[PDB]
This record gives sequence, structure tokens and C-alpha cells, in this order.
Amino acid sequence: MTGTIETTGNISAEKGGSIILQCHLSSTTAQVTQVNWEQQDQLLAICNADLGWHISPSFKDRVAPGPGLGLTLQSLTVNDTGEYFCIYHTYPDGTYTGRIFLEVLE
Amino acid sequence: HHMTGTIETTGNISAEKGGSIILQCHLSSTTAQVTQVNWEQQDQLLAICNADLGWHISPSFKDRVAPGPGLGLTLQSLTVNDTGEYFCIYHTYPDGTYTGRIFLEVLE
Ligand SMILES: [Cl-]
Ligand SMILES: [Cl-]
Ligand SMILES: [Cl-]
Ligand SMILES: [Cl-]
Repeated sequence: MTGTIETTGNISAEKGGSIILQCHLSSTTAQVTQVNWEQQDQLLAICNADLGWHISPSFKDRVAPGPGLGLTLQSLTVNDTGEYFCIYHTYPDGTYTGRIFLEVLE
Repeated sequence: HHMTGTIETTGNISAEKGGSIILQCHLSSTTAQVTQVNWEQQDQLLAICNADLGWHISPSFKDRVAPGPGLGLTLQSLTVNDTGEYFCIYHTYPDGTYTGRIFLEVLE
């Protein structure tokens, strides 16, 4: 498994503000078939290569796809503090996972 | 005021020496055409993505800065001297300028 996934790391944003969760896979030519964005174990949205973005109903109002394979979380609350993952499904390499840790300051 | 556009950022970053970070901004809620984004430290120019001419990284950075993702940058090999304010300045028409701020803190 040759590729590496880079993320935005440890980031803070203000309550009621927004945040771009971003990841970038590199060092591989495998096709990214889909990307899942997760708040801990809780799916936020998927971005499938053929069918584009699909958002969890529970987050539909406060999520905007992108930029790119990134995701934008809106109307942050203190409960949005924690870890987020970007799961890349690739062929043939398989799964690459990234982590981002967000602090929502009050 | 009553200016329509909004800039979202990848947030205020805490990182360690030697590390790598993605800086990125996004402009929403406006029809204006974006012709160019300037990325610049506290007042020094890091990079420019022009919509005709493409990317151009400042010479004193080409080694540590890479274009993307999107209209963002990937900044490599952090020193403590990279601590400070970073700006994504959007140049649009007709609205003119829209500006995003990212504070980068680089720890021991
Ligand atoms: Cl898939
Ligand atoms: Cl899945
Ligand atoms: Cl579809
Ligand atoms: Cl992008």
C-alpha cells in the first residue's frame, strides 16, 4: 500500500462557525471509488465517484459538500468537538483512512 | 456590509515541527467570478492561483509549498517560525475582495 493520506490535523473553530474538513490522498494511482466522512463512528456524508454526494439526513441542513473531496460542517456546536475520519475506498489498494481533530471554542 | 459572500477555512491549526499541513479556503454565497486567490503570511506572499495563468509559488517557498488541494496549499516541514497568521485573499468581480484568516501554531 504505497499511497499516503494527508489531513488538516488539529484545528479549532468558533461555535456557530463553519469548518472545512479536508483530506488528500497521494503517492498512488489507485482509483478512489468513494469517500466517507465520519464524525467518530457516525457517517456524515459519502461522496461516491459515480453518484456524487449523499448526506446523512441528520446532518443535511448543516453540511455542504466540498470543496472537492472535503466536507464543510456548519453551525458548529461544542458537541462537534472530537475526531473525524475520511475513509477512501480505492482499487486495488483498498482503504486509506485519515483523521482530523476538531476543537469548537465557545 | 450586506456583502453576500462567505469564506470558510480549514481552521486554526496546532502542529509540531517537521510536520505537514493543508491550508484551504472556500468562497460561497455569491455569484461573483473569482479570478485569483492570494495566499500570504502575515504580509509576505506565499502563492497565487490565477484563473488564467495557474499557480505560482513564491520562490522562497517553492521547496516547502505545494499547490492544492483545490485553491489551497500544502505546507511542508514546519519550523517554529511558521507560527503566525495566514490569509486566503479572494479576488472577485464585481464584489471585489473576500478574505479568510487561518492562525497556525507550531509547537516544539
Ligand atoms: Cl465504493
Ligand atoms: Cl461503506
Ligand atoms: Cl446520484
Ligand atoms: Cl478541492
